[PDB]
Amino acid sequence: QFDFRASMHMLTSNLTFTVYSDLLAFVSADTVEPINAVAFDNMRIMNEL
Amino acid sequence: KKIQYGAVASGEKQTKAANSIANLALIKTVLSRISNKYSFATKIIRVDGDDNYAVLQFNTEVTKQMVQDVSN
Repeated sequence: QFDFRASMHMLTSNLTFTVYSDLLAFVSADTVEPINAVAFDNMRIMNEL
Repeated sequence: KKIQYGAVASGEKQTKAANSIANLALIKTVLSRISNKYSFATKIIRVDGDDNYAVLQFNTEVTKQMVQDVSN
């Protein structure tokens, strides 16, 4: 049997958020000049001439 | 008829390399104005007389609006 009062509820939610799927598009990124590129040992790679 | 034409064309020993030079200077001169609105590193320009293409690399990823605005 349909009880109007007892069937009523209050549903909560957040107000006005925005969902961003991609997450790295906001990142801009650049490389040092690859001649002066360095490894884990803090010592240059491609240096012998 | 004889028409005033104080400019360049072929029929000369000079035309190919000189046109390549002038287009190189032109594109180098133009390309120092896109820098007022974009950050890029010019990797390559190529000129063979009356044609030209320049590749350029950015600090970020490319969009449709940046290509359009660069073209304009």
